[PDB]
Amino acid sequence: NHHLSALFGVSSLAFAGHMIHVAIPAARGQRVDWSNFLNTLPHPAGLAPFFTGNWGVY
Amino acid sequence: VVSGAQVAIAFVVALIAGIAALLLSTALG
Amino acid sequence: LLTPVNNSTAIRWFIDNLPINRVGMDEFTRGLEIGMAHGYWLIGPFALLGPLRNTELGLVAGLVSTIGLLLISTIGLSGYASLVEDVPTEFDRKGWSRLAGGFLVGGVGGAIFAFAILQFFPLVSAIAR
Amino acid sequence: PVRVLVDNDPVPTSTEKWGKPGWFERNLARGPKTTTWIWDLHALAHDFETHTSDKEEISRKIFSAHFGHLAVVCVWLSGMFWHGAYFSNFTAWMENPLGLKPSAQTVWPVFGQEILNDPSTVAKGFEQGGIVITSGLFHLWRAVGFTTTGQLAAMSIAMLIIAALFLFAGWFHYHKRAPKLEWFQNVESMLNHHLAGLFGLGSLFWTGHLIHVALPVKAQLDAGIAPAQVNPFAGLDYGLMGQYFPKGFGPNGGLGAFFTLNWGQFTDFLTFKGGLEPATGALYLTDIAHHHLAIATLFIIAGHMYRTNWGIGHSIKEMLEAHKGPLTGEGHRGLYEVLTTSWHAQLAINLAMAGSITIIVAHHMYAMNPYPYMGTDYATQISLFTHHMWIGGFLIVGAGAHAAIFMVRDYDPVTNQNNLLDRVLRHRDAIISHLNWVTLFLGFHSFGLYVHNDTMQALGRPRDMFADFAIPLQPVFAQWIQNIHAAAPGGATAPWVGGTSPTWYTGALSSAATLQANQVLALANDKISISPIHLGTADFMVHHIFALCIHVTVLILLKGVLFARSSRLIPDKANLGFRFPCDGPGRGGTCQSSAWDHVFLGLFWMYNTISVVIFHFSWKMQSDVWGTVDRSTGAVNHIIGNTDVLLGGQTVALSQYAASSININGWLRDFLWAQSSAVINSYGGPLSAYGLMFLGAHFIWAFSLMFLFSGRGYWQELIESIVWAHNKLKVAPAIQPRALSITQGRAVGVAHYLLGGIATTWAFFLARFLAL
Amino acid sequence: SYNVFPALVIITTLVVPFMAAAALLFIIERD
Amino acid sequence: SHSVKIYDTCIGCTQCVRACPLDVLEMVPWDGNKAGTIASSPRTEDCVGCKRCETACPTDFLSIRVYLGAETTRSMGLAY
Amino acid sequence: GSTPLFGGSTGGLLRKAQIEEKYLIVWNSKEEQVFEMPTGGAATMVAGTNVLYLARKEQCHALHRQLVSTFKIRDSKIYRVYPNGEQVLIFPMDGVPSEKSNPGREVVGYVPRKIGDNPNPVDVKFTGKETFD
Ligand code: CLA
Ligand SMILES: CC1=C(/C=C/C(C)=C/C=C/C(C)=C/C=C/C=C(C)/C=C/C=C(C)/C=C/C2=C(C)CCCC2(C)C)C(C)(C)CCC1
Ligand SMILES: CC1=C(/C=C/C(C)=C/C=C/C(C)=C/C=C/C=C(C)/C=C/C=C(C)/C=C/C2=C(C)CCCC2(C)C)C(C)(C)CCC1
Ligand SMILES: CC(C)=CCC/C(C)=C\CC/C(C)=C\CC/C(C)=C/CC1=C(C)C(=O)c2ccccc2C1=O
Ligand code: SF4
Ligand code: SF4
Repeated sequence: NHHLSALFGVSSLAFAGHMIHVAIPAARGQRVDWSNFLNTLPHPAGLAPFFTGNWGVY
Repeated sequence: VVSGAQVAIAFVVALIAGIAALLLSTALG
Repeated sequence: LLTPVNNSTAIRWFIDNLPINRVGMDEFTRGLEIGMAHGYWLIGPFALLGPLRNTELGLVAGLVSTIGLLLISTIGLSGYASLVEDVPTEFDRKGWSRLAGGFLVGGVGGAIFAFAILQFFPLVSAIAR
Repeated sequence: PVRVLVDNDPVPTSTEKWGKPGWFERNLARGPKTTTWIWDLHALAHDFETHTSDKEEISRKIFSAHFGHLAVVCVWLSGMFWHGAYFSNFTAWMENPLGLKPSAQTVWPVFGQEILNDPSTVAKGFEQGGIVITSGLFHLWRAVGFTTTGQLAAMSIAMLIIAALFLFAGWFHYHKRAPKLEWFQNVESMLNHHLAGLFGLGSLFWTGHLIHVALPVKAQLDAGIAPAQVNPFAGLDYGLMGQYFPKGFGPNGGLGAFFTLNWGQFTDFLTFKGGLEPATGALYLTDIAHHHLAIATLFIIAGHMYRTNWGIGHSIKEMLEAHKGPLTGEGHRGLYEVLTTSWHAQLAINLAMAGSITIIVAHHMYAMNPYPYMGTDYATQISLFTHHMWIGGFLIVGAGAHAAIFMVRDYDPVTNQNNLLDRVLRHRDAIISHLNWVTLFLGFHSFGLYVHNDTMQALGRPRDMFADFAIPLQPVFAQWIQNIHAAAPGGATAPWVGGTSPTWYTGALSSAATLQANQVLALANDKISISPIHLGTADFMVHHIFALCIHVTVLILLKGVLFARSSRLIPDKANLGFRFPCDGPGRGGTCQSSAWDHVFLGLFWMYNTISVVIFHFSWKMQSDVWGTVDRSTGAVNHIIGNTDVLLGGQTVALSQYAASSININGWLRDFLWAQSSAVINSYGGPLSAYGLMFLGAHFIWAFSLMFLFSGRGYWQELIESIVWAHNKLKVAPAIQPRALSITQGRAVGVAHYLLGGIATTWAFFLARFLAL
Repeated sequence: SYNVFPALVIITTLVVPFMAAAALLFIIERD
Repeated sequence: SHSVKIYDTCIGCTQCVRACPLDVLEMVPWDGNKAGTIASSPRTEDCVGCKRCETACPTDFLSIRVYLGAETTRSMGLAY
Repeated sequence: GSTPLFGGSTGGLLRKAQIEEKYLIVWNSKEEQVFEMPTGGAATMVAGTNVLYLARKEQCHALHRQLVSTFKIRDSKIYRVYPNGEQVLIFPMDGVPSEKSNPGREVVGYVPRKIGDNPNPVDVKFTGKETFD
């Protein structure tokens, strides 16, 4: 239960977090690092489409 | 660049990993 | 009192196999290894921070400086060795005396060897040029 | 379980005991036979534990004595407001805080001492002038909103009422309603009330003064209204509050914004600025108000942590018993019993903290000046730093004394079995020998650098020195910390902090010599309030001197605590007490082996410590920070001004601290000899009292050495021949003259050594900075 | 006219004090 | 070892014997005082010279006297 | 008997206790109870015979003073232990305490005069004889 959910699942979820917050903006030419990632939206609508189920905005 | 201060910092971090490895390897034997 | 600093196993193995404690050594060879270790590193502060450090004879001055420091240290150790009287083999009077002789030979030798490395380290890359 | 147990009228209020001094202790109650009795009376008078074994009676005396001390402080504060009200130029200083020197002590004209009244304090209302004061009281009173001397007089009267209230409660809670012992042991209730009530509501009520008095008074003085015309109740009128603070006191109403949690309206008068206001050189008052509001919230919150009478909260005893490990035995078990049954254990902690906080106050006040225009009052800045450095050093030594008194008097082996206290005692030889080593390391590798530099300079070898112009020892860790804090306001880790102290901004410079006017904070009198403080080789060297002096002072005081009860020398030292001269000339000689004698020796090393700190502060600020700016060149002219280091001879320009403080001859010539010219030339003018105090303190210091260097057996034999001459002429007294005891002779010596040495520097500092 | 013997300074101020200290050590520590 | 001498002014109060942290001293029977006893110093090789015995002695000028003599390991109070 | 319960300290025996002399203090205890070590720290005495090795006689006599004043334990015995292994009883010597007078002791250190009748130092000049003879 722990290796599937956390060691595989959460680690993969965290990597999707790295790709969306850091690696995809770097490919766009936008430098996101520790000094600015708290104040940099990975998407302009940020987290409002996620909780309301309107997921196609992403 | 990696300045000379950062090389020295890296060897201090490596020394701490070295004593940690020393603790583990004697507890294992 | 029994502490983790007093009781670590590969710390105990290391100290037990330093040449002052290592089983099977003669006190001369004990002193020889100790001197070679100390004389090697001792030239470093003398050569790099001494008064002639910015001239071309700075290494030679640091070498003769280190030999002077080891000779005075040996006077204390050889004098200690003549006066101990206390315990058997390594703390024998002759035992400490052979250590004092080995220390000076190794010490001067360690400084000369460290001198030669610092004076001729360009040679280790001389093949490429 | 938290109740109030009080015995009613336990002690009758009568003057019968005043006819018999020394009634409280069994040796002294037999009356004087020798002069030793006279000194014994004073030394034992506040040692309440020698007077009785009843712990409850000791706790009652302490509680009542605390009210008497608070009444003394309030009388002292009442006097400060009185002398500000009636014997000061506060009215003229309020109109010109940068042009007139503050004075609140004027001198009667007999024997010619009215020479101590000086012009540059003479103004209207204060015709004769007076002594320039360096306590900073005028800057504090102006900051908290005092505009007139009639307001200071009402504050003087209020402090006398608080004093008479405090003094009455000391009579009340000793002679009328004295609490029982279990009332004092309610430390969870005491911490709840002192955190939430004293510190929490004290800060919250002070925020209310800051919001409704200090902020609108400053708003009126910044508008240009003269302080005689300033309405002090202007912060109580909501309409007049509206014009200074349009958002916080607006149509979007003030208390309406509070209860709807619309606190963003309040950013008019509550900010997060951080830095100093460029006109006053001081912190923003809206920052100070938000500070006290934020720490009031945290302190009121902190005062609900401990369990009293409603189930919830922490039990300290169960918390201490849980924090134990394998490396530390039984851990913090028994420390609850120590700290609730030993007044000395609590005093040792609370003196250690109060002394350390007072030192933090000294550092934080110069660098983050809270009071407008005080940063250009250099004699005030020097005095306040030095005063709180001395107070903090004395209290830390007292922490060492009462930790030792705890070990002699209140330590119990049954309470401390394999706990933290028991395990420290079981390796006291390991602690002290390592502390012995590190003081020797620090002393060789810090003071020896100065001696190296003295010798290299004398031998004509300046390239062999430890200096910025030679072999550098850069303090790279402190420069790194300065870089972090320079970048932090507006940067990533404090994005909405608008500034910080200007001392951090040393990025961007490699010496104080190359300082331009845009980097410094100068006021309208063109004097520098504060600047970036460059740290170089000289600051590396003097900081390891600081580390030496602190570690030796720790070594002496901790050796006194850890060996208070026993040593390999004296195995039953605890039976001799805290304060005994020796155990005789045997065992080689055991003079000064008591824990008291470590406090005696620790006072000199505290003296040595604080003397270096304040000498460092004085020279470094004069050479690297303070001075004048020129409106041409953007040039920073420090008070001292830029030595040229020869070296080649291609001259190298450094600040005088960086060029000269790296050896002892520089400290002797450029600091002590050069800056004493004010105090030794002060005669015939108004600083002549400082010249007299400078000479008189040298005398007292020298006089102390008679006591420190000699022994009482000489003096007792000398008294014998003198008592013979009084015996011969029927003038011998019944109270037989004795030489001072061995311990008292040490105490007299260290008191006069400290008094003479500290007052010398006081006269030196104040004559230096009030003359230039 | 600068008449010094540097080797006499080295011998009399460095060498024979260290040797006198060694000699004095043998005197005070023997037996 | 220090010399601990007892003079004939001893009143046999035993206060020096109780004061001594090394058990150097003891009371033997005597006839020179009303107590019938006098301090004695049989074990002065343990005497450290602390003079606690002299401090406890009540007679004007004292009946017990410690003379600091040759120093030993015992008399210097060394645990090493 | 056995050692008191003590976790060890740095204030105990040194190489003198291996090469010159150490000291042994023996006492009986009726109750297991906590006492302060003269070395520094707290130990617990067993309910039985207690033996403790100490560096000096003064440390042994200090513990005996603590055992009398605090715990009413009277019967403490102190031995001097030599490095070959010999024990010599040194306290109490004759079984009777030192403060109580005992017929059978010899008077040692007695000078049959008051202290102000000692001879002058000029009288004993050029001899090892002292004025306290
Ligand atoms: C909150 C602070 C505080 C409190 C309540 C105490 C309380 C106590 N201390 Mg502690 N102590 C403190 C801080 C404190 N101390 C500090 C800061 C130090 C370092 C200096 C000490 C160091 C210390 C020692 C070494 C000793 C004590 C002792 C005591 C106890 C008895 C005091 C007494 O009766 O002496 C009587 C007081 C006097 C006779 C007056 C003192 C006068 C001083 C020495 C000189 C004043 C000169 C002045 C500064 C300048 C005047 C010059 C001018 C007139 C020309 C009492 C428990 C004693 C004790 O045995 O505890 C059980 C003891 O031996 N304290
Ligand atoms: C192991 C080792 C070591 C060690 C060594 C040692 C052990 C040493 C010793 C040392 C010593 C052993 C020293 C000695 C010294 C001595 C001296 C320093 C002396 C002095 C003297 C004096 C000062 C004199 C005085 C006097 C007298 C006595 C009498 C007459 C008069 C007079 C005054 C002259 C080393 C480091 C090498 C390293 C390796 C290993
Ligand atoms: C890091 C580390 C470490 C180390 C440290 C150290 C401190 C080291 C040092 C080292 C050293 C310090 C080294 C040295 C070396 C030396 C040598 C290598 C020498 C040689 C010499 C020689 C070869 C000589 C010869 C001679 C001559 C010349 C002449 C006479 C004779 C003779 C033979 C003597 C350890 C392991 C602990 C651990 C891990 C980590
Ligand atoms: C209101 C007022 C002030 C009235 C006057 C009060 C009346 C009547 C007499 C005043 C006596 C006073 C105040 C002091 C004399 C103290 C004294 C016997 C000093 C000699 C002495 C010296 C010089 C040391 O170095 C020394 C060192 C170590 C141990 C002991 C000593 C020692 O004992
Ligand atoms: S000199 Fe003074 S302090 Fe030292 S042992 Fe003798 S009486 Fe005690
Ligand atoms: S000097 Fe000390 S050890 Fe010697 S007999 Fe007197 S009290 Fe005992």
